[PDB]
Amino acid sequence: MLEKVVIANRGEIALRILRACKELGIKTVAVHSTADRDLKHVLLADETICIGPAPSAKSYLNIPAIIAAAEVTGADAIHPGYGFLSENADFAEQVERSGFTFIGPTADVIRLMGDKVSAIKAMKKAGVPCVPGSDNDIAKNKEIAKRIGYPIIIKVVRSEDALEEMEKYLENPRHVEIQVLADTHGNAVYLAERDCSMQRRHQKVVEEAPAPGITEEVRRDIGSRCANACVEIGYRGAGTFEFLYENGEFYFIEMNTRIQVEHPVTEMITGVDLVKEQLRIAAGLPISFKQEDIKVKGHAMECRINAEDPKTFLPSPGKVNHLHSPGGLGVRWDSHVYGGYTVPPHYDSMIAKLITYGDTREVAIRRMQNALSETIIDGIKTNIPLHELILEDENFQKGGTNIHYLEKKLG
Amino acid sequence: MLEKVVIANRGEIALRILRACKELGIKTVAVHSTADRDLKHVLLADETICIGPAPSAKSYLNIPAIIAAAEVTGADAIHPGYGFLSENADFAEQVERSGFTFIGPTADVIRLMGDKVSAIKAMKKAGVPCVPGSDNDIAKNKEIAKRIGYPIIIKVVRSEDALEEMEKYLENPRHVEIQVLADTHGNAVYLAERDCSMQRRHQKVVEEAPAPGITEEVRRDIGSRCANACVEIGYRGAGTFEFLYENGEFYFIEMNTRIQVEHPVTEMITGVDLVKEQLRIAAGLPISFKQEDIKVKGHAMECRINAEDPKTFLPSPGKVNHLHSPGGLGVRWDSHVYGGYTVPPHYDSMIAKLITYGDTREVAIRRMQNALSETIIDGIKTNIPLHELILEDENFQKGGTNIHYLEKKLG
Repeated sequence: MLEKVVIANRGEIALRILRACKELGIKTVAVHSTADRDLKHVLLADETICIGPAPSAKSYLNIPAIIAAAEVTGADAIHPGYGFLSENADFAEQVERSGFTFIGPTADVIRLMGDKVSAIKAMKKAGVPCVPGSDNDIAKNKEIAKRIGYPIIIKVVRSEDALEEMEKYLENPRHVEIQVLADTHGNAVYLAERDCSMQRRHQKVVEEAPAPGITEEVRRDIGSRCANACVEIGYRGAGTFEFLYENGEFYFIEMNTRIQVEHPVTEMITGVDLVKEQLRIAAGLPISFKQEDIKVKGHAMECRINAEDPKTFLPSPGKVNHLHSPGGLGVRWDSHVYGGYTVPPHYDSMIAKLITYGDTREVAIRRMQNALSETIIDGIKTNIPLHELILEDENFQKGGTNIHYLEKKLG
Repeated sequence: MLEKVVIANRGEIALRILRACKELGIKTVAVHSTADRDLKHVLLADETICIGPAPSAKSYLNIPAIIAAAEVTGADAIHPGYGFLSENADFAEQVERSGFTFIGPTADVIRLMGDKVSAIKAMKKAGVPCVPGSDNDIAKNKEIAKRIGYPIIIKVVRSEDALEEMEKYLENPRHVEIQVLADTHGNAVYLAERDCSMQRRHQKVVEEAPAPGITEEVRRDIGSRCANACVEIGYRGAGTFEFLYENGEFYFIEMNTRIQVEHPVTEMITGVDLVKEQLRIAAGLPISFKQEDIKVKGHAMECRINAEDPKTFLPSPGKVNHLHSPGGLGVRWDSHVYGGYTVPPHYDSMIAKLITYGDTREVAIRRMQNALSETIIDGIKTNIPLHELILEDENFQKGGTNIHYLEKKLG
């Protein structure tokens, strides 16, 4: 089975992956750019290989160099984390053709769900609810616009005298997404859902689980459709079905065929280790539990702590002169940052994920607020003040705010 | 109810208490010595009051100064943490006589269980199993020694020709202790048990929960005896019944009428917040759950990280130039220490409690091992190397090692 894994990523997720590997007794190979020699996980890894200069294009997206790292170290498998090459089918193809195990889905499946149109077709076939849509003549597309109902969106049109160069545009939906696992033994489970509606420019800021308002009955319906879809398309590994959720109905928008940034909130409420399940599934093992073993308990929240100006959102690279990370009951800290570490300019601005858990949503929120106040990151700016503004927002406290709320609120 | 609490303690437990207070919206008053002005919880507290110079005798054991802090701030209650004045009945008496709520048991009960002899009498009456014992004439005490069976121990005698100036001496018992809560509504629950057998000079080093080998059936018997004992003696608050456990039988040795250092392992396996329950019980509320709501899930471990030489055990006070604390799934960090903090000489050597949780004992242990390797405390010596030696000990990994094992092993 898996004895040595190349961690084809960086920052917090690479550390997350390294931790799962070490727990399972799996040797680690940290591939890194010249700028990431000081990454925590690189310093912790069993073997390190520099795969290029600082720019992503030349390092973490360098398909030949990463595969060569797998070859010279005699690794068995490659974990792509999220972002970078994790949903690149050519990379997954290349990895399997070179005789290594890609920790994720098969290339064919990545490519199927890598194209918005062919994804939606596969989902509709599978019985997963989709945005009503078109499924270049004037009267025709005026007819389909009319059937679907304005406003629509060519890929936003609000009237038919402006139909120009579809599917239903939902004005005020939430972002509710379903976590799944599928294995090579024909099993597929759903691990409740996450609400990630607090976004700026479609980039998530705060996530939570479960999603407020979602009953178990609704959870089992939309969840089982997602599990069956996994089986129909021959899915393998961890994945997320993302939906727009409005007036009680779900509408598919994307499957992330990979682990997601916000996976920890789901871990907290179900007791599942999603990265370990990834590794076990990749090695050929079945999912370590059955659907009936999964019971949502309590509530969890995640704040993405970024090195950026909290109003301006301009990155804030630099040396962290002092880090103090929070702790105590119900507080989890996923971060590669350490006192004296320099946050580089070349990649994303995420420096930590602060995750809280409580027996209720109210407790998870208060716990997040107290954890944030204890947190100190000196030397650079962070978005902690933004998190604090969100958490004390009366509408957020009520719950169920839609995907446009944050931008609206910041005005 | 409780609106303002004086935290009559320091270091990690004072921070633990402050966190629980803040979650409940309770104002905090940090009483501190002149040496503890820089304690994390002091820096976080709503109000601070210096109660004396560095020596404990003059500050944290200064009964009049602590009560005066409660008075001038208009506090409602005083939480004594563990150690210091937490099991001092005169202090509890004084606190209640001055009109403040003591967060713990009544004075009369503290004093009852504050005397080994009267404690054992109350336990025997209650139906809690005790060490067979005497319950100054020669032939008499030779007779009782004979009844009890050598070896015995005057408070160690192995033969009767050496009977000189009792109870059964257990050669190789484990330390297994039962967590309880009792409230002012007549309820008392038990929260499974902890094994704290890894000790040096009777000072605990590693704790775990549940205790290996203990069946649920055995748990319910010894647990329910402990709960009933609570009711019989009119117990209030959190408390622990400590037992020596050998060849399948429990023998009472002490009740700690207070919160315990190692409470977090129990929190991890039951989902209970023990410090919050303390505060709620003190305010007059019932325990927030029933016995039937408590189900042991998974396994947890705690390592007491001390500023001391790992072989020599001599304290190692000094400036922490760099702290890096571990995290990730199943890792909890309870500590007041921060980068740049100076560990003083005047108090205990504990600087952090590293707590791990997993679905099994094996996972909790591996998780602890990985967390310890990530942990960096530069500028002073710690006992981390000792923890690492314990965790990789084949006997510890099997589980069930007795209270003498650690000292034996270190030879």
